[PDB]
Amino acid sequence: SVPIPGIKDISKLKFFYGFKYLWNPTVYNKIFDKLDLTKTYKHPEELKVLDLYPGVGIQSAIFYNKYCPRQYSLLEKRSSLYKFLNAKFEGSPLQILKRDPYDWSTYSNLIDEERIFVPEVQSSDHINDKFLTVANVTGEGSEGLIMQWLSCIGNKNWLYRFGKVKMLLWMPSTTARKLLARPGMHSRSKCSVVREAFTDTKLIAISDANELKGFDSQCIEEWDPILFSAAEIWPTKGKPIALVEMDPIDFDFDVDNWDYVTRHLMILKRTPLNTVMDSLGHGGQQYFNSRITDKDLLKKCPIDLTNDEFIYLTKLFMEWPFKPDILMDFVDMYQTEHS
Amino acid sequence: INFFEIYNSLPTLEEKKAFESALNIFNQDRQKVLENRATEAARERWKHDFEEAKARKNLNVKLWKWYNEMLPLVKEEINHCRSLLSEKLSDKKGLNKVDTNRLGYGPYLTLIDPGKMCVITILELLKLNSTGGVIEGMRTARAVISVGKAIEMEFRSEQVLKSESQAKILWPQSIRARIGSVLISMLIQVAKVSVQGVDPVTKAKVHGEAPAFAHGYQYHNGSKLGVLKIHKTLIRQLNGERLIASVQPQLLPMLVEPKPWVNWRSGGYHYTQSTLLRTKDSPEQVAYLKAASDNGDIDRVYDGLNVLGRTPWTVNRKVFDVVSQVWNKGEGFLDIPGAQDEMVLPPAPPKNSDPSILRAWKLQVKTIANKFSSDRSNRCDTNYKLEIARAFLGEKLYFPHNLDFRGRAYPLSPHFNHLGNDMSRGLLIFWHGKKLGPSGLKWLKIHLSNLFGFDKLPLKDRVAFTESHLQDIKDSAENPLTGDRWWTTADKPWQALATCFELNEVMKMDNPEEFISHQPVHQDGTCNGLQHYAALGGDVEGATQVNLVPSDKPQDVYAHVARLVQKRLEIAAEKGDENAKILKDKITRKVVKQTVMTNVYGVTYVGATFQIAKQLSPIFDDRKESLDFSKYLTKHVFSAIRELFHSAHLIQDWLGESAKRISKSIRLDVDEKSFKNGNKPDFMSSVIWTTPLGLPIVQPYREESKKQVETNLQTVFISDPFAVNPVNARRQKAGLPPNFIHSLDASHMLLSAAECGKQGLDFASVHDSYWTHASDIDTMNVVLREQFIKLHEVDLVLRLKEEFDQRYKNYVKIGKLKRSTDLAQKIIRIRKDLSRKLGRSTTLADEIYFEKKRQELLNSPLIEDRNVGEKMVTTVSLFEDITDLDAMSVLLPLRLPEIPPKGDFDVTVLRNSQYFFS
DNA sequence: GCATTATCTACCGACAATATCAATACT
DNA sequence: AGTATTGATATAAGTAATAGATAATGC
Ligand SMILES: Nc1nc2c(ncn2[C@@H]2O[C@H](COP(=O)(O)OP(=O)(O)OP(=O)(O)O)[C@@H](O)[C@H]2O)c(=O)[nH]1
Ligand SMILES: Nc1nc2c(ncn2[C@@H]2O[C@H](COP(=O)(O)OP(=O)(O)OP(=O)(O)O)[C@@H](O)[C@H]2O)c(=O)[nH]1
Ligand SMILES: [Mg+2]
Repeated sequence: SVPIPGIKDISKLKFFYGFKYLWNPTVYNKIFDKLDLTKTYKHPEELKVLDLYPGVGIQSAIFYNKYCPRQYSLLEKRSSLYKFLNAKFEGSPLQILKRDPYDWSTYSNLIDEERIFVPEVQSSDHINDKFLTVANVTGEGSEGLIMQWLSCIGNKNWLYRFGKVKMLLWMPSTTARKLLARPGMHSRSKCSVVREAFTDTKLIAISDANELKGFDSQCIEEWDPILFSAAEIWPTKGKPIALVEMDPIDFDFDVDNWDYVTRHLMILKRTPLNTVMDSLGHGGQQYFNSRITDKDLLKKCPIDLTNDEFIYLTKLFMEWPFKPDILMDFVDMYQTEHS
Repeated sequence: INFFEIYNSLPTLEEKKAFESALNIFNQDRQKVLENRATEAARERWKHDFEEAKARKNLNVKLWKWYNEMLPLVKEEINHCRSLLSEKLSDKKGLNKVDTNRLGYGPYLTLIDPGKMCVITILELLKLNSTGGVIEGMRTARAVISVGKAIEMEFRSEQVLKSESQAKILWPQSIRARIGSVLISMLIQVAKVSVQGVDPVTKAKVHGEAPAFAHGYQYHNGSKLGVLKIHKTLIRQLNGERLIASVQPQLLPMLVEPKPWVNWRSGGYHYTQSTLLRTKDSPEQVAYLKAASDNGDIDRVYDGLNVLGRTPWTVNRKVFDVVSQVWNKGEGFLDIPGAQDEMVLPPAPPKNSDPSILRAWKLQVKTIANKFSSDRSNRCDTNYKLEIARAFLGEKLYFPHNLDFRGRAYPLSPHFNHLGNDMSRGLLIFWHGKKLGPSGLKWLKIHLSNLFGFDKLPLKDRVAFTESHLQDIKDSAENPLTGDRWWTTADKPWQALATCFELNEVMKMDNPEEFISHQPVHQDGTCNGLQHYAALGGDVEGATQVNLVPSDKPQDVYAHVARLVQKRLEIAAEKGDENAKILKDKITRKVVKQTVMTNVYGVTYVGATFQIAKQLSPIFDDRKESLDFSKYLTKHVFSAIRELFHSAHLIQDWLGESAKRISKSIRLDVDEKSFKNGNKPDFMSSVIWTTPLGLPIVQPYREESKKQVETNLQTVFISDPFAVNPVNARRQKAGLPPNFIHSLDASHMLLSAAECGKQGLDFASVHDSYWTHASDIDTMNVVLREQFIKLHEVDLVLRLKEEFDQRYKNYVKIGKLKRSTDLAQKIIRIRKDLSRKLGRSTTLADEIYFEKKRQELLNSPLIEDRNVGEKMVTTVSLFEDITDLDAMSVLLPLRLPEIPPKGDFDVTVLRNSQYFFS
């Protein structure tokens, strides 16, 4: 029904702003069959999907063709792609909004002030059935945005105050490798810990055969991503991309203290825990040595620690009588002029 | 004994001079003792306080505990190094410390006494507090570098003392760091402090011992930052009553006449040697300064520095009493923040709030923390000054000076000097006292009117102001505290207090002309930076607007801009605007001063916004995080002054274009052989010119060549001083317009200082502000006008253009031209010539190298040899036929633009203008 | 060829990223 | 066979932060 853009049409756009988009309908059909959205959204007729950085908009056309949700809103402001979106999707149920997803205000200015797109709030015990988020942040510049949203999952403030909102994210293969790194791997870092604590992310598709060697060998077995090649994505002058299905899970820990402890433990990610806890405060090594009976945990490096152990160390930190002020952990340099 | 009390009691100048000479001969020994055996005094004070506290100031007790406990570890560490050096060779050693590390810093530890090393490291760590931007600590690299440099300075003072008593050259920064790292790594484990904590669960208060310092990391915008942090207990100890002897400066003011400047590396302190220039980062500045000092081109710089240095000061007495009474009160005063224990933070917003709200709250918390720390720093610095002036009360002290790379003079004593804030300027007077005479009384009245913010009115108005407020002067001078405190309303209170003191003593007498007054009287240049542009381009309107031409009333540029912005806002606020109504009457010459000042220096929009935002807070027209008014105000300021300074902007743009062209030039010698890194070469030519006083000015802006060197704590990211790097083409174009004018101002100050010193006055200068006795103001003013006329009588823009032309003769730029343009076409024919003789296609490096030898051929003394070389036509030599160079890639000559036209302005006419300096 | 997008720094005055790791270089 | 530099990449996450210079790129 909806006129899907073709290769002969998306080839005329001059500027893509570093983003890469997939345009082969066969790969989208395979992906949407693998996702199996029908086993979680019982009634797509009552579904609202917010699509961020649509770009060419081929995914939106296919998604609307297969399911026909009641509201499908595209947020795009980049002029070169906005012209194409406006011209191609004229006289269509899809509504295009000329706002920039980067800004924090726009969401509020579009959901609360003027009620253009108001979703349906649900409880925090099941995946929301009236709200889906689809995002394409592929450029190397727009990597902090993923982390900001991933922390907003923990804060339950940006779009996750409605519940456990599911997101389908297109992101560079390096970001996927960093996020989906199991403990002990070379790519382990603080973003992996955040993904472990807040999300249950499953890799769906990846646009390179060799990039699978970086990922965990075992976990791929449980996923079996839809492998394709870099010939079905138009701006081939970039890096391999990947698709992930993110959905929040419940947790019970102090977010701020856990954040502080993980941030200050993952700096020295390869030094053993025998002497890395001395950096969490004045005389922290002795206190943490006194309160950890088992000498086995004091042997594992922070790159080998599972999020449960991080929560345990956070709990130890919170009961420390002499814990430092985590609020004043910043450098003021432009602000400070010393006489 | 307070010698200043004796000096004033003597009847005649003969006895005073005899006493002063004997006093200098006596004070030589005191200075010699002070410079060399100062740290032993701190050790003695620590030990004494510990013994007194043990028999029956808490900071002094702890310091001896650490130093006496750190000392055993240093004696063990040095012994291990000597064992490895005792054996000549050992091939197989553990990579940890003995293999290379203890061999690396082994010799450098053995030099000085271990107790001295402990004292230096403790003092250096305790001095570096809240520096580098760490909230309650310091940056690790700066700490270790400072410790190493202090160790080296102690070694060279001991060495010179031994050499002059019995009868590498400079440590690399890869060695200075390791010594500091070792010492600090010992001190971290040695130090202990007692802390009180509250249990979170059972709420039971407990005590404990925790290390005083700790080492951690922090992140700013995706980059780690190793930091050293101090326990809060030490911090709250460092804000107590007073700190008598624990941290004493190593570079405090002299007791005798300073060593006169006779060479670029000899002068100032007796046992300590200081370089003329402060900028020790670059070696090229050192090379050029050595070259200019060898011949002797900078005798006038020496004369000015010598005149500035040898002015004797003495600490004010009554003002010190008043400050001591205010400090003991323990409450916040005019500028002393007062002892605050716990700071205040607003309640945190609910975590469900929009992320923008949380970000704004975090910004507010950051702002509040900077104020509380900035206030604590101010209080601690005031306490330190009150310490320094305490031991120097009734003493003769001299301030030697040196220069930055442009020429501005700065005292060597960093903490207590006359360049400090208002309070520091208040605690200093002149030892030599002059009778007021017929003019000193009037000039002192004008000085008080100046300090009270009313220095924009004619002289008669200022004298009338002071004569009217004589009653308040006496009231505030009799009882400064528990009175009406009229001196607190002044713009500069801690100097108006001393002025009121002196005026009260004068008016309690019957003959003003017999009083001896030690109070310095300032004379600050009005719009000095624009005065130099007015005198440079010869603009008559600009000269009128900056009080150059003779006049009757003071004129200024900043008040004009303030009025323009005020009427702009008033028009805007009358048409329904909301922010303009608030700022309708809050615009004064102080708010819009630095933006108008630095417009002709190249200030950016964000820099201007932060300038005006910083200026708003003292009048609290808004709060600290209400910076959104500043954006509006800066937009209006730029719009208002878009079409004001046109003669100045021409010189600014000429200097900018010249710097941009120089920064992209290549000389023929440097491109001797292609580096093979790429077809494009590196640019290594900086901007260099000479002061009208002969001093050379080299801009030290080059790309960074930092690297990570391992230490015992971490791996510090430091630079290589000896490395030469391509110039920073961004900072060479941005620093010339300010650097040239500041060098001009410094040269004028040096000339005036030298002449005034020859004429016998007591002189002391602060950039554009020149101080002297109340009875010497007329002579000083005549000298100012005469020296400004001497400086600016010769054309300086044209002289700079000629100097650049004769300094960058054989320099080549790289550009582009059309492949079909006939001028560019002919080079392609030359590009075809090398295909046979050289055997390969002509390239950029080869084309440049061709002209290198031809310059030798041209300058061959033989006329026959000149004909051999001069006949050749190179690619560069094509452009010599024409001159219109403005309208592939081709080499081009380095041609600098034409100087802006000079107006018809006579510089001598200002010699009768009495508002040029006031 | 010009035109839209990308990168970078913030007027001057002496003061500042670090750990982990492949990868080859080289005793 | 062995260590030893040496260069490269990630780090946090609206850098205070926005406007103008300057490099870069595509058809
Ligand atoms: N580049 C630069 N130079 C400054 C700055 N502040 C002061 N100066 C220079 O230092 C001089 C000191 O002058 P001030 O007495 O502070 O001010 P002024 O411009 O003379 O104006 P008045 O307040 O009327 O005396 C100025 O004339 C400038 O040459 C600044 O922020 N940037
Ligand atoms: N080079 C330079 N000098 C500055 C700068 N800011 C302040 N100064 C100097 O610091 C000195 C102290 O400034 P103020 O606290 O305002 O005292 P002041 O000299 O009497 O100036 P006013 O109070 O405005 O009359 C000035 O004389 C300036 O020369 C700056 O940004 N650059
Ligand atoms: Mg001035």
